[PDB]
This record gives sequence, structure tokens and C-alpha cells, in this order.
Amino acid sequence: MSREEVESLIQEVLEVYPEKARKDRNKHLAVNDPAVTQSKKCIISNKKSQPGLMTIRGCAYAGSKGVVWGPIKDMIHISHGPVGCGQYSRAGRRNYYIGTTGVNAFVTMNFTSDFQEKDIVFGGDKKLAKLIDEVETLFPLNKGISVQSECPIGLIGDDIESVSKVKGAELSKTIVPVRCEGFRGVSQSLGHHIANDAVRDWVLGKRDEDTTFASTPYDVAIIGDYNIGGDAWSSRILLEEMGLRCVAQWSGDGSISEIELTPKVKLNLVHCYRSMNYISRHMEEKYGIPWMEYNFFGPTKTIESLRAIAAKFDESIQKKCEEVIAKYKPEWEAVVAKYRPRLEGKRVMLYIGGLRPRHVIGAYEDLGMEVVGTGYEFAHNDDYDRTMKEMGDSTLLYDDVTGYEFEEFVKRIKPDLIGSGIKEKFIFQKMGIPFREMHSWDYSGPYHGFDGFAIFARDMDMTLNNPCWKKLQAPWE
Amino acid sequence: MSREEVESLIQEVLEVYPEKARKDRNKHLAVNDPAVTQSKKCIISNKKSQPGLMTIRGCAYAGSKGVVWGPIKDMIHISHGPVGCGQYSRAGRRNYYIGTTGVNAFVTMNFTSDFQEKDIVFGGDKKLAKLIDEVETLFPLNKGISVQSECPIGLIGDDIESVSKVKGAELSKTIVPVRCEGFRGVSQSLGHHIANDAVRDWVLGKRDEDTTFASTPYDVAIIGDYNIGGDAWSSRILLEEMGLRCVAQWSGDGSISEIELTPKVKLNLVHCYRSMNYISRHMEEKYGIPWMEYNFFGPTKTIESLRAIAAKFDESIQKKCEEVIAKYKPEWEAVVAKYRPRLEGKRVMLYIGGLRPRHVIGAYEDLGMEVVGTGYEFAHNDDYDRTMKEMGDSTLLYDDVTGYEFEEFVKRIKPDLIGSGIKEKFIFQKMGIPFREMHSWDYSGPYHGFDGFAIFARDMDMTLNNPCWKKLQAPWE
Amino acid sequence: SQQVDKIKASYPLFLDQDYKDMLAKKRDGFEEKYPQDKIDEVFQWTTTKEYQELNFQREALTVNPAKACQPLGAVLCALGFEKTMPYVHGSQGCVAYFRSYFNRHFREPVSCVSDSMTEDAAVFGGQQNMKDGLQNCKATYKPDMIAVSTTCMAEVIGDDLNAFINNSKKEGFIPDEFPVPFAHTPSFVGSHVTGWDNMFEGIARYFTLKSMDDKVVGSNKKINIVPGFETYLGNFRVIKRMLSEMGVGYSLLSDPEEVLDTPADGQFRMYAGGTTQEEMKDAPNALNTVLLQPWHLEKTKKFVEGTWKHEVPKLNIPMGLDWTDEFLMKVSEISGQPIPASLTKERGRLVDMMTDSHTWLHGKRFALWGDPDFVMGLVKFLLELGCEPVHILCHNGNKRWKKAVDAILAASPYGKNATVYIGKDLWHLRSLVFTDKPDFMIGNSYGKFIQRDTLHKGKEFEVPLIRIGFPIFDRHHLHRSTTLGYEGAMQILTTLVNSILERLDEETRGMQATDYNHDLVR
Amino acid sequence: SQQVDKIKASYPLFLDQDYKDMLAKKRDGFEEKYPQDKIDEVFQWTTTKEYQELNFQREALTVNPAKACQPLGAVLCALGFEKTMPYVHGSQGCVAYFRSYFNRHFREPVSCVSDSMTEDAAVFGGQQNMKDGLQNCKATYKPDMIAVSTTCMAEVIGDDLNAFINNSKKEGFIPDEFPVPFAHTPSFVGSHVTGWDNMFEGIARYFTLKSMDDKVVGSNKKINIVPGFETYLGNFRVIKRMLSEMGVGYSLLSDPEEVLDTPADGQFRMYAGGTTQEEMKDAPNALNTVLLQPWHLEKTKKFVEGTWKHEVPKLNIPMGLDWTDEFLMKVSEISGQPIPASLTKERGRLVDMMTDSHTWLHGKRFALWGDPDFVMGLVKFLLELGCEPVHILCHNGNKRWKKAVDAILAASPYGKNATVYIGKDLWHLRSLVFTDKPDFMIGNSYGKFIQRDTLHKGKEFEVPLIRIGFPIFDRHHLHRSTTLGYEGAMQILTTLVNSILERLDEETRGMQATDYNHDLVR
Ligand code: ICS
Ligand code: ICS
Ligand SMILES: [Fe+3]
Ligand SMILES: [Fe+3]
Repeated sequence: MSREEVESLIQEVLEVYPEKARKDRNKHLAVNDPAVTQSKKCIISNKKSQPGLMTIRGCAYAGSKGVVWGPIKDMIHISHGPVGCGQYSRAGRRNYYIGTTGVNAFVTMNFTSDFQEKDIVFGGDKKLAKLIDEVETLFPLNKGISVQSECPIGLIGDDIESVSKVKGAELSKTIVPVRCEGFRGVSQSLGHHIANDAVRDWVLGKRDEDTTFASTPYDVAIIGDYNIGGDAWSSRILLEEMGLRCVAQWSGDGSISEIELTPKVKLNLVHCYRSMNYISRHMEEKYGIPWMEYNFFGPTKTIESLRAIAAKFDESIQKKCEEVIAKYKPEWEAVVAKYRPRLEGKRVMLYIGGLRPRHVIGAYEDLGMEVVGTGYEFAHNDDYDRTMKEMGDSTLLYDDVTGYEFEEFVKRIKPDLIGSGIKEKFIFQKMGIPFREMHSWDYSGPYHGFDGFAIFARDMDMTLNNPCWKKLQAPWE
Repeated sequence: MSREEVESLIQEVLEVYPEKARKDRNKHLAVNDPAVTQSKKCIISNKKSQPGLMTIRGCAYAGSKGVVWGPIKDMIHISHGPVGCGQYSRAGRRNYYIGTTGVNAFVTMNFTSDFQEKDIVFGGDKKLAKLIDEVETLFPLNKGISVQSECPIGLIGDDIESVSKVKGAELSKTIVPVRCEGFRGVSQSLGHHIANDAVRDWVLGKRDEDTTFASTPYDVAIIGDYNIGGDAWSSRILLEEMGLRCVAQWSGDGSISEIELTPKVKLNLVHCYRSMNYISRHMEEKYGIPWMEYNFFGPTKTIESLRAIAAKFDESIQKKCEEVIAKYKPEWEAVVAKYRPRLEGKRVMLYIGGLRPRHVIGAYEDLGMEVVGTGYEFAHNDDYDRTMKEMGDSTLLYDDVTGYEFEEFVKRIKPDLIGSGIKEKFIFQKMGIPFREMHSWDYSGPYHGFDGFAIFARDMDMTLNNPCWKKLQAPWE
Repeated sequence: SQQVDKIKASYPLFLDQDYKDMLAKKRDGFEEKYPQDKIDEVFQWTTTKEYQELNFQREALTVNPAKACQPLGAVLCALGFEKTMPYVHGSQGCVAYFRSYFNRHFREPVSCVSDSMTEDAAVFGGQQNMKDGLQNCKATYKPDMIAVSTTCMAEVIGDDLNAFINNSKKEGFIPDEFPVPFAHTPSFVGSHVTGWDNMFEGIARYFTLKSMDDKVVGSNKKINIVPGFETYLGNFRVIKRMLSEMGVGYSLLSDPEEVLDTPADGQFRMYAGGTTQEEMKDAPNALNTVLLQPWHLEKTKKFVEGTWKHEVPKLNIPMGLDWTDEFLMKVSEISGQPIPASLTKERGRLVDMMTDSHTWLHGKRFALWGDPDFVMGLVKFLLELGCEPVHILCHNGNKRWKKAVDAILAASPYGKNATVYIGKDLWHLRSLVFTDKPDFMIGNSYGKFIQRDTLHKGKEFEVPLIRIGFPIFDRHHLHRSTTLGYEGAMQILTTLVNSILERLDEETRGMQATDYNHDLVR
Repeated sequence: SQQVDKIKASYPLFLDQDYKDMLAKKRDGFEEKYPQDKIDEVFQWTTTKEYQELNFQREALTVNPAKACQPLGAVLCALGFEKTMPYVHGSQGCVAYFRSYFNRHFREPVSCVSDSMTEDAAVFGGQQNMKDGLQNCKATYKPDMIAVSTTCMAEVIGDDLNAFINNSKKEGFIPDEFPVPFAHTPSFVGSHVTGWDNMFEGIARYFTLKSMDDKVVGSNKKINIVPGFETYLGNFRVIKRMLSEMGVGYSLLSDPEEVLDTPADGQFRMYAGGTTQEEMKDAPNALNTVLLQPWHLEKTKKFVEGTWKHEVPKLNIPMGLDWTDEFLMKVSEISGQPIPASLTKERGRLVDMMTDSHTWLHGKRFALWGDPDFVMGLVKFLLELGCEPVHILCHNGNKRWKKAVDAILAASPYGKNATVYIGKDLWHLRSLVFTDKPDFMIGNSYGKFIQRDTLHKGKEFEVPLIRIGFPIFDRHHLHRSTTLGYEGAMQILTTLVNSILERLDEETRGMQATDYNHDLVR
């Protein structure tokens, strides 16, 4: 469907760049073909971003502190370095939790060492030790400390591992050093990798010798669900209604004890492959725990995932799964009947990065909506391997898209709706195109599971069919 | 001082008027002489206003509905006529009460007949009967209905007395017709008289044959205290601390049962002589109940009043009175020590119709403040007789002052502070003179009693020494 | 007892234990109060649908009305002309109430006089009161003009204003050249907006009726603007600003913005600004006359079309996006001035705020009340925002206005749940917000009591009040706001969205219970 | 479960019984949570004076700071110039954070680029990144100027911006005449306002240092205005409007109001408005230069006095009555233009509002925080209103500023109970509002958590928050407000008095318990 016109559009958009940038960016733009299984032959990913082209990517500190470690509610996370880093990431991500903030939970708080000139010149190891003592004095109910390194920590010669070991031995407390300096890697994905390495090396093996936890054949762990707006809770309710027991969830509303208990479960249910596959494979190799990916966006994927998960267990779990599906069928059928006629035929172009862009397509298709373009900030080739069969023919694929590129693509394709982050929202609202934040769910949700599908459909309807979009052109012009 | 200067000021102010208005207004302005105990030879009052001179006075409906009958919490007061009257009078007077509004209390509500053209042309007796039926339907916990007439009721020939009699006999309900049409009289004073007559005729004698109430030798009734900012509460506690029992409270936070129980008390304590002297004299004549005026403005007056009241009973009440005085002495002494240095020597002009300008002067002098001019919109000659001995020599007295007159007097005298109503407040704030709303206590208070004295001193200090009054002149003029 | 270092006013002084014991003793001893169980049962009954059915059968009783009487609006209209004293022929209690009522909401001095008619005037009429009052007012306060309205006393006794004023002039009480326009303003007809209309039509007739021979339409190259009963100074100011931005010659009529916003610099100014007599005299020479609030300016419209021969446009109140656009386009067509780029950018910025706040505004349910033009403009704007007006109440509305609002509602999918009520009071609205609960109320300060009642049923039933309209007595300086034009739409949108967000923060503040949704970013 | 007709988002969906049962089982089974009595005891302990003593002994740990890093302010300053791209040499995560943070505050697009330095640049430097980034940015986004700041990465590795940009020019990556001003903005020194000052000084030095020979002071008859780090558009508007009313020629420098307030009309405008390069080049020809926020414009002051030879006046931020009067008088003295009557009337109207609201404002106790100039202006205005600032916190304040604020407090009887803290964070302020409870807090959105904590102690201990400052994330369109001049003071006074009145209504809404003081009129 106009496959040649898409390639022509790619060439005209690339015309602006200088030769080196154009040659680099040409490999990150592709026209989808569902037949192709190896995405490397068409699109290149996980590369450094070209300087000065206004990328959307973050850093490794965002991927480690912001994404993986931050949702752990009962631990205190120290942004080690200058003040800006923790201030910009304080409570920006909606990883929900239950607790008494400042007493036993510390998710929305910003703990930092706040370096000055003297800390840069002479180092900050003694200051880190004094900070750990002060933390132990003022927050006695904390259950662990992580130290997230910012750029100067790596640049200057600080050695936080020795401080962590000495202070942890002194205080009988778990202190996890994370070398998540923002200049490492090319995006948040290296932050995920570093955070998972720290998890295996400092937390995951505390209870290897412990056998006081009572286990059941129906023990599962949610891995890579960060409870954005309550997503993990909406998934966990469906899992428990199926008869399973969810020992742990990583890492939204997560506790350090849940992480320590994870090696005792029978199955790992991985939601975000991209951020947690590392620890999932490590657990499979070390503990013999199988892991499987699942999708809870939209009723179709939810039912498929529930049936596949129940297939891993005995017949009673399968019967309970059938009961759950039959119980929830009328609700999502009513949601479809109410909202599909008002969204049928609409076209969407979504850039989120990570796992979400190919992972929410089924929900859009459940409402009769077509995804004509999709792309990632920091995905790898395996993510695109899944995406190509997830998307339709002659659609646009794009990795680490620039601001200019995405604006030109949106002008040419003219979608009815765009799903992306906070740094594109207002650009495209001024263009007159409805926009939905997909990282934060526009401060709404959850969208996972059957309960979340209703909210998703309501939100898409309310933004797409908003009467404000018919009023940008003044009547006199 | 300078009595001659004050008389010259009076003459120059009067020069503007036409001959008839000047001749009338000259009788209502005077220079005080404390030795003169006959104010009739010195000042004229309780006369009709001069047309077109922007008077401050209200109407008889305001004096009856707004002042006397309105505070009664368990009765429903129907403003009978067009819609304007009750709407402007709705909840504009801070007559405090305890109750559940709309269920058992109806003080802040506006019940009205809302006449249209057809009601004016054909009458409103049938409408009044249907209205009373609807009131009984929708407010079953009301304990009585009063019908306050507005101007057209008296102008068109409506017989509300017969409707009240018929409907009250039909429903076993107390229905009190009040002919308080605004065109009767010259001010709110005739409204007071009419309301007291209605109380005497329809409510007061309902329990004359009843003897089931147990009476004590220490039974008193507070008459003429309308609980502005909880003023009557702050008095009542003192009376209850002296050992007396307060059976009734006319009419702030009052109930119809208290009014009916009033003829069983041993003493009547009248606060406002102007609005309740009529019923006090009637009850002395009919029941042999003595009545006495008291004053709870400022520590000196309240101590004197408590001693005088206790002198009416036996020695135990006197002992309790001395105990109360001793208990409250340190608090008002501390108030004086804090606030007299801030207010010593300041001069005040007052203009409130009725008892408050004479009553407040003792509280003002307790803080070392001099009252240099005072006046009442509706006071009779008996009120002025009481006033002349309480004011200093060669001070200004003025009855039913016009806006022009009061503005010129203020410009010449230049008081430090002015206490009047809401229709003078912004005029004199724009002139740069601190102003206190005496009728509403500037939405503050209470000012009665020992507890009220502290609030009074704090309010006077906060307004008189406000840093805003030093900033009306811009630096470049 | 008081602590001199921390003195308590009535709240929370009367929450002390001694006062509580006193009040309990008083209630138990002498009030004969109904048992609390019976009180609770009766309140619960009053929040039911059966009570609502009884309440809506009322024919004679009005409880908590949402309107005033004509002379208040007449006084407001008279205040809009230069050095004009509002003069009210009748009883002085009316003038006391009008002045107090305007003083509370404005927080500014209001000048108005009465001739103080009494029983004697009720028997023989008010000729002498009129003569002496006019003489005294002119001598004392020195106005350039005296505008005369009436109280219900004078209307019922049938005082002839024209004859009284003429007899005053022929007998030398006031000079024959002194302008004394008059209007009959009966309080048992219409409401305060009707009084504003009557007063304005009287003044315009007085200055133009007998001098129409030399008037040519469009000769002065201006447009007349008649605002109507208006209590937001920002509305006058934004009309003037938008007209000046387009380079349009205009003549605002009955504008009081200066006299109600005088500075505090050590002197009292009784008069300030206002439409001049020359402006009123030259008004028939304008290109056209625009009525900002046509649904209570019908008599003025009749006079302007029949006498001035101006073809008055059919414009709604310039509220919201579409109606402001229509008003500006009509002004441009009448005057021939193009709409400038500054207004286009202002419109775009309003649209930008709409797209920014739509996710929080969408689907919210509102009950609202006020005057007809204001109500219909607010309903139109709410429909533009994707909100749901559920209970629309106008106590002083009529049947034609109700059909117009129904037509507006039918043009949008968001008006499907709306019902319009005319001739209903705030007790009706209390029943409505109990039985069919909206998200918010929009109205004047009298709504606060309704909010209190809903909170008594429970926190989950409380309907917050948003103060837009007249009068507002329990907040300071909200009369400086704007509701007309793009600026007014921006202010209203900000108020609405931040009320929604403030309520959301209130509902999610409980630690470990609901604060999981206590988001930093909204 | 969901009902299709009334769908529930997270609140109150997760208040359902099944979700509560799920969460209870999760907590009791796998969270190993401390018992609720222990949690309550520790929380009560953190509200005590002993905990406060421990809290203020902190030396290494910072909890909940109230400041950001320099490049954020550098980007804000760069955005104020015509067709200028903010370019941040260093790591890209910094730029992502800056853009998202400004997007959440202003709800507008924020354009900024980086050269995306990685581990390779940590040992070889960022020359190649600078060359390629400048070439790419100029080719793609077509700026007229590129303003370069630094992240802490580049600052630690000691990248030489001047050499890098010169080498980029001499090897043909960018034209030699293309303006590329630069500034070193180390995040471990100062805060975001320091970054603004550094960026502005770099731009001014780039455009004026090498062309001072032909410059004559006062030849263009204008006054330069330097606003500093400012996040209220209304402040720029009010400064320009006041200067235009006086008829005073002026040249605002680094003003971003247009690019942060572009309309939604169907196109995206990356650039709009801003200070032109010609204005910056002609700035030394002005009569004088006024610094609106002198306490974070120290380096700019040194440059302007040393190089441009302007006698910069000693002026406070024009906040509140006295300081605005001093600013207006200084401008009149410099320019020779008398103060017009419109500004005199505006000042009088502000004074009138002060007199109207003084009874409700008097004696109220405020804790407050923010940037130094804004904090001191707010403290000055609060003293003018008769209010009592109790806890004054400025995380990025210094000792000289603290001495100045102490001098201001000692000049008023209302500053007797005030304490000024510098270098303290919002956890310190939480201890302060627990142990010495004020009536209200004034600050940015981060204060909401503090309010939540106090409400957890009790309703009688809750300290409401008033959102004035930067950033505000949980309300919409407050960035359009004004806090400068008589118009700015009017808005602040209205917000304060109405917050007080709204709290009072909340406290007296209880039926038959506290509603005796629920007055219609306030
Ligand atoms: S962790 Fe990843 S960018 Fe898998 S860094 Fe990012 S809360 Fe995205 S597409 Mo923000 S790999 Fe989670 C993500 Fe996906 S922060 Fe969230 S929405 S499913
Ligand atoms: S009743 Fe009278 S005008 Fe005696 S009509 Fe008036 S609540 Fe005044 S001086 Mo308002 S004779 Fe009471 C009065 Fe005094 S309403 Fe109050 S303050 S003590
Ligand atoms: Fe005022
Ligand atoms: Fe925006």
C-alpha cells in the first residue's frame, strides 16, 4: 500500500542531513514487511545517536535509577553526584506503590549527595560514608540502600564498591553500588543491564541458603512490570483469580524481600523483555526457573496470555482460567460495543521506545484502529524481530527518530492519533493532531488487563473525538 | 475641645443645605454638655428623614424581620411580598445559632411569597394559605411560622391576620402576622415596636395556664441580645458562672419555647433597651417581673454590671460573682497591658443606630481611647439622655447624619479611627482613615464579656496600626 | 477564657469545653429540641427523590431565590453615566439594601439617594417628596444628571414620575435644563436585569427621542455598545481593549468601571468616568448598536430599532470561542476594520490551553445557575470544552430563552443529559444535586449552603461550589475578573481545571490509603 | 471489574474490595512489612523536636532539594534570543531531563540539542562531537545563533569550548560569521540561576566585547532590562507594559515569552520572538542597564559595569508596593520621563485592595521557599501586608543575601519571629513546619508532599500549600500569572486572601458543629 511512496518520503526527509548524518540515519528507517523475520537486514538499532539532531533518548542513570531501582519502595536510593539528576527524575514516573512515604517507603523522595567543587576535586568517598550514617540515623525503617552513580562518579576516581562493602559489613545492611553513569552506553538500555547486574550481584542471592519460605506448585513472579498507574495490580488480580500465587513483582510496588524470595518460584512471567531479560536468563541458568513473556494490553492478548500461562500448569489452573475468561467476557465486550464505532478505521503512529510500541498494537486493533507507523527510542534487533510480524505490511518503522524526521513523517502520513512522550506532546497538539502520552498514560490508567482496557478505550475516544481539534483554524482566515 | 470651633463647624457644614433642609438638620446636631440631662432641649431625634440627602436608616421590615424575628431559629419567617426584600436581608446579619439548617433551623434561609403582577392586582391571601400548606409539607420540623409584611401588603389591602388565624387553627400551628411594612415609621425603630407587639399578642402568653416548668429563685432571661458573632454566648457563660440560670435568650440563638418560658423567670436582663424595652415593660406590668439594663462591653462595664446583677439576689450569688471577677481579672489585665500602649491617646468617631455607640465607649476608654463624636440613626431622646453623661465635654453629637455631613465632620475633626456600617467603610478607607464595621464586628468577635474584650482589643490594634495606612501617598507626589 | 498571646475568634473559641457544656445545658434545658435521630431521619428524607417530587410541586412558596428586584438593576445602570446620582422614588429601606448589597460584592462605595416616602405619601402621593428630594440632592451632591427609578411602594400607589418631575421644574425646585431621566421599575415584574433595561431605555429616550430630526445613521463612524447588567469590571475592560485593538470607533454606554474601581489615595471621589451626555446625544449617529446581553435588553432593542433606525445584529453574548469569533466578525463587517493578528494569536493561545486541559475537563458534570445571558454563554463554553451541563437553572428566565438553550444543547452530543429549569429556586437545585449528583456547581455565594448540605450527607456526596456570577460575598476581589472574550474564556478554563485538580488532590491526600494517586505531575 | 457507563481510573478503582483483599494478601505474604504500630511510632518520632535537632545536624545527606543545576538556567537564557538553538555540550540524558522538566512546567515545546558524548569522549575529549553537532544542528534546524552550555561531564573532563568552536569554524564545519556564544556551566557550582547568569554573560561578551570602540553611553536613548531566570510570562508582559506606559525606550534582553506562548493554529513554530542580535550589539549604547534580579546576576553586573561602563542602579526586584515605586522612580530618573497617571491609579487600586483585605491578612504565619530574589520580594510584600514570615528557606542562597534579608526583617515589627535558612532542603522545612506550625506554606509543587505529611499527623496540624514559584506541575496555566509590579502584587494578594478564606470555609462547613461561623459574607 504505497510502499514506494514511503521510501520516497524517507529519501526526501533524509535530503536535509549532511552526508555523515544522512548515511547514518538511512539505516534506522525501514518499510515494514511481515514476511521478513531477521530485522537486521532492514533496520539497525542500539547505536550511538548522531550529535545535534535532538534525540529523544535518555541516559543509563535514567534506565537504572529511574526505571529499575526507583520503584523498590522499601529501599533508599542515593543519587550520588550533583543535584540536577535526582531533581529532574523525582516522581516523574508513575510507578505506584502502597506505603507511608518517609517512614517505610521512599519512592517519591530525592536522596542525593549533592556534590560541590570540593567533592569533585578531592572525591566523595568519605562524604558517601557520612551520608550512609546520616541515612541510617534519620530513616531507621529502611530495608536497604542503593547508590546510583551519576557522570562525575565515573569521570573522577571514586570507588563506591569499597565504601558499600565496608559500610554494609559495619551496619549489617544491604548496600548496592550501581555504576550507572549517564555517559555509559547510548540510552537507558545499558542502565537496565547495569541495574540487573547489580541485582544479581548484591540482592538476589541473600536467601540461597534459606529454606524457611513455604512454596507451592503455583508460585509465579511478575518480572518487568513497574505498576505505571497501577498496571501491575490489574495484572496480579487476574493472575490470582486464575489460582496462581504471585510471590514477587519487579519492580513496581516491589520490596527487597520479594526480590530475595523470587528464586523460589516455579515460573517467571516477564512483561518487559527489554529491561529484565538479563536477570530472567540468569535465573533460568542458575535456579532452573523457566520464564515466559506475556501481554496484557487488550482483551485478545490478555486471553491468549492467560491461556498460555495456564497451559504451563495443571488442569485445575486451566479450569480457573476458563472461569476468569468467561467472567470478564461481557465487560470488555460492552466496552468494545460502546467505543469501537467511534474509533473504527482511525490510524495511529506511536513512538515509545523499549517494549510498548509493538506491545500495545493489539489493544488498538481490538478497537478497529490501524497502526501505520511505529518506532523505538532504544530497542535492539530482537525487539524489531518481534515488531515486524506484529505490524502490518507497508507501514513505517523507525529507530531513534529525530525531531525533524518525526515531524516530517507526521506531516506526510497525517495520522489521526499519535502516541509518544512528553517531549512530542505539545509539538503535535499545536499541529492539530490528537496526542496521547504513552509512557505516563496521560496521568490516567491503568491499561493492563480487562479493567485497564475500559480506561484505554475511554481515553482514546475522549482525546480523538475531542471537539477542540475542530477549532484551530480561525473563522476569518 | 473648642466647643466654639465645633459649633462653627456645624454652621459651615449646614451652609450648603437649602432653607428647609438646613432648618431641619440644625436641630439634629449638637455640642455635648455632660451636665445637661435633658437632651430634648439640646437635640431632636426620631423624626422623618429629609428627602434626597442619602440617609443611612433602614425600614420597619428591617427592624422587625431582620432584627427581632429573624434570629429565632426554630421558626420559619415568610417575607410576604416581592422578592427583593428577603434576598437583600438574607444572612446579612451575623445572628449566630446552633442547629441543622433546613431541618430544624431556618435562620440563613429566605422564605418568600414572591409576588408577581397578578398577586398585586388580585391579592395574595389565597397564595399565602397555599404557601403555608407547602411550608408544612416540606419543613415538618418547624415549630412556628411568622409572616413579615412588605410595602405592597399594606398598600393593597391584604388581610394576613385572618389567614394566620384560620391556618393556625386548622394546623394547630403558631402563625404570627407582622404588619412591618417598610413605609411605616421613619426607621427600624417602629419595626422593633411592631415585632414586640406581635410577640406579646401571639407568642408570649401561650403558657400562661401552664405550670409544669420548674422554677428556681435564680431564673433570668437575657433580653435584647442577638448573638452577633456569638455575643450572647459570651455573656451567658458569665451569667452561668455567677450561679444564675438563663431560661430564655431573646432573640439570638433563641427558640419559641424560650420565649414562651420567659414569663416564668425572676429577672429580665435587657441588653438593648431600644429594641426590647417595650416587651420588658409589658412583662413587668403583666407578670411582675423586674427588668434591668446591663453592659458587657469592656472589663469595667462588665464588672459593674455583674456586681449590680448579683445585688438583686442573695449572698451566695454575690460570692460567686466575686469569684468570677477574680478568675477573669488576670486575663483582661494582660490584654490591657499588651494593647493599651498601642492605642493610648487615639480618637474615635462612632455612628451606629441604636444602643451600641453609647455601650462601646466604656470598652474604648478601657484601652485609653477617646470618643470625640458619636451619633445614632434611629435612637430616641431617652437614648440620648443616657448618652450625654457618658461622653466628654464639647464632643460632637449628631442624629440621622447625612453622608455629606459625616464626611465633612470627619475631614475637619480628623479622627484616628471610625466605627460605622458597611455603607461608610469604603468611603473612609479611601480617605485614608482606619475603619471598623461596628454592626458586624468586621466579621469577627464576639466583643461581649471578658473573652470578647481580648478580641476587641486585638481588632482595634490590628486596624489602627496597620502598615497600609502609611502608603496612600505615592512617593513621587 | 483567652490566652493573650493566641486569641481565638468565635471559631474556634466556642469549641472550648466550657462553651460546649453551656450549649448542651441550654439545648437540653430550654430549647425543647427534636431528638437527633428524628433530625437525621428528616434530613435523609429531604435528600430523597420523593422529597424532590414534593419540592417540584410548589406553586406558592419560593425558597432561597436566585434573583433580585428591578430598582437594583436600575441603580446599577444609572451608575454608568458621568456625574449621575441614582435617585430612587419611594421608601428608604430599599436604598439601604441596594447600597449594602452592592457594597458587599464590589467592596467599593455606592452612591444612591431616596426621597423617603412614608404613610402620608402612601395616602396623598409623593409630589412634595419628589420636589424636595430633587432640590436637596442637586444642592448637596452636585450631580450633572439625576436618574429616577421607583420602589414597589410608588408603583403600587401609582405615582406619575413624568408629572412629578415636570411640576418640580415648573415650580423652580430644579432648573428646566437639568436632565432628569426616569423609568418605572416595578419589583413585582421581572428582576434586576429588567430594571437595568428599563433605566437604560428611559435615559436613551430622554436624550434622543425629541431630537431625531438631524440624526444620520453612521455619520460619526462609531458603534454603540450596550453591556447590560454587568458586575465584572474585566468585562468592560476587555470589550474596550478588543475594540481598541481592532481600531474600531466605539461608544460604550452606561459604563461604571471607573466609579466602581476608584483608587485609595487619601480622597473620596463620589463620581468617576461614565458615559457622557454628549455620547448619549450623538448615539443615533453611530453605524449600529450592539447589545452584549440581548436576552434582557429587549425593550432597549425595540427603542433602538424603532427610533434610531439601527439594524441591531442578532449576536449572542461574546462568551467562549465560537460566540467571541462571531462577535468579532460582526464588528469587523459593521465597521470595515480587519481583525488584527494580536486577536488571532490570543484565540490560538486559548485553543492551546483547551488542548492542554481537555483530558481533565472531559466528561465532568456541572450544575449551574445565574442570569440568562451569562448562563447560556457558560453552557455554550462548557459544551465547547467537552463538559456536561446537567442541571441548568435560571430563576429569572422565560420560555423563549429556554427553547434557545435547548436548541444549543441539542447541537452537541454533550447536552444529551442536560435539563433546563426556569422559575426554579435554589431549594429545587439542592434537591437536584442530591438526586442526580453532578461533579461541580457553578454559581454565586448562595451555593455555599448547598455544598454544606451535601457534605452533611457524606464526603462522597459533597458537590464543590465554583464562584462565578453575582453576587460573590465570601471571597475578595473576584469582581475584578473577566468572563467575556478570549481573556474571560481563559480565566474560566483555568478556574475550572484547577478546581478539578484541587478536588483530586484533596481526595488522594490520605497516606497509605489513597495517596498512591497523589501524583506530582498532572 | 468495570461498569461501562461509569469507568473508574486508578482512583477509585483500587479502592474496590477485591483490590484491597489482593493488596492485603500481598503485604501479609511477601512484603515482610514492619507492623503498623512501629510505623506509626516512627512517623510520630519524625515530627518531634529531637528529630529536628538530628535533622539539622546533617552535613553530607541532602533530602528533597529545592534547586536544579546550571545548564537548565543556561538553556532558559538561550531560549530568550531570536532563532537561537540551545546546544548543550556533553551527555544527552541531561538534555532529555531539561526538556521534560520545562515541558511539564510550561506545557509548551522546549527545543534543545546535545552532542551526545559517550565513554569514548571521556578519554579523548569532545572535539569531534562539537564539530559534527554544530554542523548537524545548523543544517537541520536552521538557527540564526547557537548558544553552547556544558554538562558536568564536559566540565570534569575539562573540555575547552572556545578552542573547540574555533576549530569547528576553521575546518569548515560552520561558517566563520555564524554566531556561537558559549558559557561554562558546571552543575557542581551554584544552581540554575547561576547557569542563567553565566549564559547571559557569555552571550553579551560574545556580541559586545570586541566592538566597544564606537560605543557611546546613552546614544540610543534606551534602557536595557535584564530579567534573569524567570518562569512567569506575565512578568515579562508587565515589565514591557509598564515601560511602554511611561513612554520609555527599552531593550528587553533574553526574553522568551513568545516562544513559550505560541498559539495552537495548526503549525509548529520552533522559534518565535526573542532578543535580536542587533539589540544585543547596540546594548552598550543604552542610557543604563537595570537588573531585575540582582542577586543571581552578579557576573552580568560585573561585565556590564566594567565593559559597557553603565552605572547599574542598586535596585531590588520590583515586587510589592515600595520596591515597584523605587523601580518606577529610578526608571523615571534615568530616562527623564515622568510617571504617568495610569500607573498612579494602578498603585492606588492596589492600596485599596490592601485596605479591603487587611483584616483577614493580619498576623498570618507563612513558611516559604524559592529562589533568592523571589523569596526576598515575597518576604517584603508579606511584611507590607502585615503578615508574619516564620520560616524563610533558600537552598541556593548565600551569606550576603541572608544578611540583606535579615536587615529587611529587622526593619518591620512583623519580622520579629522570622528565621532565614540557607543551604537547607525541604526535609528541614518539613521538620520546621511540624515543630513550629505556620498557617500556610508558599512554594512550588514539591511542597504538596509536606502538606500530605502534616495531614497525616492530623487535620488540626495540616499546613496548606500555596503554589507560587518554580516549578508547578500539578496545576494548569499558573505559569501565565504575574508576580512583578502592582499587577503582580494584586494577583498575589488575591491568591493569599482567598486561600485564607477557602481554608476558613473548609473549617466551618460541619453541620451543627462548626457551621455557626459559616458566614455568607466575609
Ligand atoms: S521498562 Fe522501559 S520508555 Fe520496559 S525504559 Fe521506559 S515502564 Fe517505556 S516502552 Mo518510559 S522498555 Fe517500561 C519503559 Fe518500556 S520508562 Fe517505561 S514507558 S516497558
Ligand atoms: S437590636 Fe438594633 S443597627 Fe439593639 S437595629 Fe441594629 S444587633 Fe445596631 S446598635 Mo445593626 S439597636 Fe442591635 C442593633 Fe443596636 S442590627 Fe444591631 S448592630 S443592639
Ligand atoms: Fe474597594
Ligand atoms: Fe501549551
